Amino acid sequence: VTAPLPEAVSSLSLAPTVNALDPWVYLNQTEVPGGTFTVSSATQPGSVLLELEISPELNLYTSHLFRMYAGWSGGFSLKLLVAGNAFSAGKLIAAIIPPNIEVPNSAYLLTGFPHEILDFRTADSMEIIAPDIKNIDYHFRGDKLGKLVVMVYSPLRSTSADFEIEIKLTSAPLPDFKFTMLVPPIQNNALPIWSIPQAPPYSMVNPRSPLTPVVELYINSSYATCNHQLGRYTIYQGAIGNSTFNPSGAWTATCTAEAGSVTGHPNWRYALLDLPDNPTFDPTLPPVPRGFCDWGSGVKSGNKQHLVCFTGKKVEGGFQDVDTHMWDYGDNETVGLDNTYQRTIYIKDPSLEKDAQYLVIPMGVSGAANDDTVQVAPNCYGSWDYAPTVAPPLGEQFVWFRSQLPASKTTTTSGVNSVPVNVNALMSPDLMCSAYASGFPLGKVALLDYVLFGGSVVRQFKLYPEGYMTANTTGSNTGFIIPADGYFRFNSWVSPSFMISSVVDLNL
Amino acid sequence: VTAPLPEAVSSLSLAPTVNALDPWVYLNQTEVPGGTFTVSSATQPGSVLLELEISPELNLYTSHLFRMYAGWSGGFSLKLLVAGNAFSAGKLIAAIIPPNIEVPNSAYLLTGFPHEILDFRTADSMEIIAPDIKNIDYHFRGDKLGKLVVMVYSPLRSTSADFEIEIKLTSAPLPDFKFTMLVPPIQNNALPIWSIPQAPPYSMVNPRSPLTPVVELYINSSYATCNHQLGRYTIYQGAIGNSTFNPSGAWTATCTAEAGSVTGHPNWRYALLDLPDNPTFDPTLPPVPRGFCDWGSGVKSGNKQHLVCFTGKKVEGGFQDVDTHMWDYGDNETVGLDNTYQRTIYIKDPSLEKDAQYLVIPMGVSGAANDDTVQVAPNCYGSWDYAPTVAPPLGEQFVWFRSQLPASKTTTTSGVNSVPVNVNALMSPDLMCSAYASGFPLGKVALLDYVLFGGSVVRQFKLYPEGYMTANTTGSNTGFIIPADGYFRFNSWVSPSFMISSVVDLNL
Amino acid sequence: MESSKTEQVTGATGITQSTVTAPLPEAVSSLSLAPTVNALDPWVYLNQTEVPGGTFTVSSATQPGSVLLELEISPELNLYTSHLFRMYAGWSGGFSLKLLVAGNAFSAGKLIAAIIPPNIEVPNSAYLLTGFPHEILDFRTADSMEIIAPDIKNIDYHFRGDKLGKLVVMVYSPLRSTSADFEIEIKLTSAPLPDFKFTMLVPPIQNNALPIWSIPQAPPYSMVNPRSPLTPVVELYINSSYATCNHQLGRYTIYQGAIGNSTFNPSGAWTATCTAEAGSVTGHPNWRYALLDLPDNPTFDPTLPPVPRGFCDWGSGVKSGNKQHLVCFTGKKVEGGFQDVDTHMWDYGDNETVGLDNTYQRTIYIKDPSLEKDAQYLVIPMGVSGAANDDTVQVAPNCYGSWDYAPTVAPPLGEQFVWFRSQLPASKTTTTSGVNSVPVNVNALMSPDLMCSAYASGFPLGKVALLDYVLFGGSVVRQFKLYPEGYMTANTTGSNTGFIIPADGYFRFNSWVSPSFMISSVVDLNL
Repeated sequence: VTAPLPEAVSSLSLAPTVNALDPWVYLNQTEVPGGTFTVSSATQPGSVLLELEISPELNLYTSHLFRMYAGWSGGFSLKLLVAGNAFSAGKLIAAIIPPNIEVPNSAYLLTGFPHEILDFRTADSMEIIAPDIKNIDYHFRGDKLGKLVVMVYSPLRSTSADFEIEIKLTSAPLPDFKFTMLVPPIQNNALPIWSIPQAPPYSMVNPRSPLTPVVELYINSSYATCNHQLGRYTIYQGAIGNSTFNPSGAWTATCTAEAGSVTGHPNWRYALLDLPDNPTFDPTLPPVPRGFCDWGSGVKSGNKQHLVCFTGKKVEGGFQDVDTHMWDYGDNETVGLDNTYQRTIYIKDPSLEKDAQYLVIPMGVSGAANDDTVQVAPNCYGSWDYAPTVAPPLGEQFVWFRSQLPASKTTTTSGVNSVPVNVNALMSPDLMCSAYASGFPLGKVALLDYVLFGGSVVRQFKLYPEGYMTANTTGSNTGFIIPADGYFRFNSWVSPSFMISSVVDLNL
Repeated sequence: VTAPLPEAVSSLSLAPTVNALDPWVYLNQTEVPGGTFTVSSATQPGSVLLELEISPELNLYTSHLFRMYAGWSGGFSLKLLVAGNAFSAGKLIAAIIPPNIEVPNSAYLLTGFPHEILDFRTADSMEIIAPDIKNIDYHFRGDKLGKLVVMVYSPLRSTSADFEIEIKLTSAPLPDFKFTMLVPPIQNNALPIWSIPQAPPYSMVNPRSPLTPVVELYINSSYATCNHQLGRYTIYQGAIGNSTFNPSGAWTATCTAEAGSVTGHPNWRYALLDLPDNPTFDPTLPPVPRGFCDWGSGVKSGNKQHLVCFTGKKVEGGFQDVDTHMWDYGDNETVGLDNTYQRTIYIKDPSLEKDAQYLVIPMGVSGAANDDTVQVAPNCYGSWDYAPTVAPPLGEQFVWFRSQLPASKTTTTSGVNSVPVNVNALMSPDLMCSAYASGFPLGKVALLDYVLFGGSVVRQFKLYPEGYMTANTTGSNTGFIIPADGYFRFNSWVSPSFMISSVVDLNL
Repeated sequence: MESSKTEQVTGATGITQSTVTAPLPEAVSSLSLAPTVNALDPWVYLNQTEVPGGTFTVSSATQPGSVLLELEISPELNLYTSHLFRMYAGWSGGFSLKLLVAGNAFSAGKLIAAIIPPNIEVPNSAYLLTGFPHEILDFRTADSMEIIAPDIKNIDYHFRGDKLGKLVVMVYSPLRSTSADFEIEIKLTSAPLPDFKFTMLVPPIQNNALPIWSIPQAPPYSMVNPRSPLTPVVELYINSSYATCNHQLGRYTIYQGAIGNSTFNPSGAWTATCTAEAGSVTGHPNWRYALLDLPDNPTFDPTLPPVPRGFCDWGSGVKSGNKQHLVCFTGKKVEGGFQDVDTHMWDYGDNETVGLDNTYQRTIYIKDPSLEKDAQYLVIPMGVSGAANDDTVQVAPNCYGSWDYAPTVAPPLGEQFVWFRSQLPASKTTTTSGVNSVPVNVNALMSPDLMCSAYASGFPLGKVALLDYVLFGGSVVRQFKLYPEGYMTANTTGSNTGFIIPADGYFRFNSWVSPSFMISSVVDLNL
């Protein structure tokens, strides 16, 4: 139980230099970065709660020092802090997986590896030593490493009313741990602490509707999944799908008139979007210009709902008599050419001259459209890289950046009368800016504090590396809104299974 | 000779814990952050070329380690590297100033302090021991420290080649250096390295003209000063003047359209801009909406110069009858209000009602306007801490972010016709985003590389903490342009009077 | 770490644990540079006393990462060393701090305490707090934890004004329990360690804050109302609507005394004079302009206040042409005094223009058709007339310029202000006197009489005063918090705009608490 697998001390005889650590980092324990997780009666047996590579990143002092070195060798001593209670009983399993071996799928295969069983009522203060299984006399960064795995063995049950149990891990290098090679401190390790400069949300741009400031943060019950293409960013990859780092700059686009039309009470003329970055229109590149609108207007109701936009005919060094018309994606009454994110569109123009360039500024929606229709985005098909659809873990809801879009009216028959609507974006580039500097620990999620009334009120959100925020809510409702005073603050790294202690009541 | 002042070894009897260093840190020199400067025959006599506090910030490794500790004690060993040649006649002096002693302004007096003298022709490196002068057991953050001062002892009189000589420093702690009292590694000091993202300029927003992508970088020998109020950001105060971090969100504004008029061949009516951030219009706060517009039509023109904006009537839900009209700041007849960047504005709309809300979108410019007129912003008066006018050091020129503004035309009586024009911005918030995460060392400037053709062409700029970039030029031109392919790269920290080695020759 | 002791609870359904820990070793100064080393009474080392601002409550709502307690290691921790320190110039040595936890075997959660060295920022997350030397408790078994807090310094002994280390306490894991109203209570006690010493006896007159503040038993009705002299204070008041105060007369602060335009003699300074400058403004009657005289600011510079010291801040309204006005005595100045003193209507600045409508300046209205040119006149604010009510008088006119006026203040969320009311008599006239005022009430944030005693005994740095208000011979007691900025707040749960509290008086001092402290007593406004 103390030592599932023996730890073999290396002599470091091949290292050009052996760099010793401060004697005092060996003596005191610190919390493991990302070593916190929670167990609930709803957790299913055989589900992985925590997965850690035995690495200098298990401790924040060695994690900070590791930015300065090229090699390392040695194991760690872990200690388990359990906030249990007198009524609940369960059981956990912790195992060591040697490098180059796949992690099992079920608890009963996990027992094949060196392991040991934890019982919730006796687990507190248990000590486990995690050895490092090494090939060379010492490690170079980028090698494959063994890892510790914690899994539910017997589900949590309670005689009285059920309580959650929160687990913490603390660690310290084992006396044989050592570094080597002393390189400049800009290495690729993720820093144990992330510093976020203060920037209120309303100071951030709304990627899915520029020119309208973020009014407030938003949580809705109905919005269970996101399939957007513009507000998607990722720390590992940057802009995803059709996103851009300058939403306002890429908002405007142009299109060329096309032969033909379709049926409608007025006339529905064709157009074809220009693709400066896809001149040949090959299947492997985006069908539409980067940063263009992705609002949806009905699955098939081309006539009930309409997108609206400024449009003007091309002229040397400018455009002429820009005015507001209706438009929409695809030719309608089709699977791949209706409500689809592709380059074919139609415009509500009585007289559209063939093979002429035209402006297209998405502006706002009109007709019977409402915010619910707007959020659903047109579907994407093909081989080009489009942002995957995402959903929050069960029991959590998305947090959106909300913007309000003014309506547009007209006495003259300019062509349209837009309808006021609200716009939501799941992420904004400004918040991600800081993260690129400091990477995320592998497979870990950032827990952020959002404090509003000068410390009086604090909300807790989880920011995933895929680029969305979630909140744990006892209630689920459509109209809940958080103010935008701002001041995000970083709290700690948590396992993706972690459940936020602070709860937001939405039905009330 | 190398140790004019001996080092006193503290017993550290009052330190709760004594934390040792990795022994290999003592045996390796590294460059001193911000220890680079140049000297030439144009250097003024008696000026201090360099002034460094003796602290853990002199070495890359101790600077990174110091973030983990609360106190320190010990001195440093320094080396000077001179890049002169056989024609460089002159001498240099380096001295050690104890705390609370004022630095004199004559090399003759510096010989009183413990010093060392070197010749500009030396190809080796001169070494000097910089001890830790203190009357306390060890140092906390924020104490008064001894300094190293470098000054010209005998001036450069050869004046045959007349080229700049570049000086660098390297350092390593002395064997008696120690730390104390481990703490979590989070501090508010500037990091010695400023890894910048890979974003090219064309993916950055133009503060003075959103909706138009940045198309190139621009140098013009005529623009000797900048008085803008929008693209102004500083490292130590964030947004300055009337600037904002979401220029697109704050582009639009509203006015009330009060009574009155002014003389003109058409009829122009007055209006007052709404000030949500300054509801009561006190003199201490800005007199215009945050980040609205500072294009500066012209010094005195009613029939030749005009700005054109989209405007519409305020109604429930939104705005009605949005179309392009002329407008301008203040009234042309009187001084101090003609072009003054304040509340009162023209509107060219005969059918403009009384005390009714209206929408404004600066859009473009019309008339006889050109690039030069747009470049100069309206004057600012009052006591609302506006952004001051700035100029580059002699021999350097600004580098601007340049964007193209399409013209809007009309074949009917819509009213206005704009003309093509180009808009320049001093700085973009996107570049400054990462700078705030990694602050600037006090009293230093960042030297940046600009890589264009996969490394075949590299330019060098200086980014001042006041928020502008400059380049070293020799020719004389008014239309030099640079591609926006991008990939800014960080080189090092240099003194504000550093002379860049790479020269942009404008005659090509 | 040093030792641990376990005991069985009565009934044998759990245990309690007492521990002694020294997370950071103590370095004992040799005191070789001290001219004299002065010892303490040996019985002072054996007497644990409660630490000022050393109490807080943990409930299920409290979240980890919020700093519940933060104290400097200094002689101010102990009641007797604080009193002794006034006789000495320097000190040296650490303290033993004891955490007392009222836990139970059928709860859950953890607690963390850490020592912060000088000149280090305090983080806001339990994750980072584990970087410091620390200790962790569990609510199921925690009874008392003793911390040997060291005295971290780089000098032989301390003088007044140095930077000192701190103790910080935070929730490590949230509290849980079957009952929804269970909560843990935490308290701190301290005593100097055996190596603590003083040095260099000096006469006992220092600027420190006395550990105990003695409040005279003068009742509120014996105190003056800064914003309405000549009318005694009649009761204390709480209003839910009044969420902020922008007054400039009843403003006093512990450090720099009077604030904005306030004065220590409100009755004396209640009078002012004007010059009756030319010009006029429209109206059904005829209104006149006058410029207030500024004896303290003879040259009208923007640095100094633009109105007479402690003059008047009623507040008439954002716009009131023929609805609301201020009424005052007025009389033309003659040799030896003034003649024909009678009531007239007046207001601040002009009406239409902004920045002068409701603001502090020399310009004021006069309701005098026969106002002689460039002649001095007397002004006694009296009261209000027209459609004015309590709300209009409550909101004072705005302040502009750079004359370091009194900033607007608001209470912490969940708390409400406590005011001093006063019935302003109404003035009626039957003949052609000219004006007719109406009854109205005036509120003041604070009275100089209460703050007068506090100046003698300053507040400990970073602490507020918790006061007891005894009314019916001790049977009924109310709790208020007195902030250094000069206002009182109470904890409320209901919602009412007319809550009244008698003015029997007898203010009493309870203890020093943190600004974020939550009052145990609650005032129900619905009753």
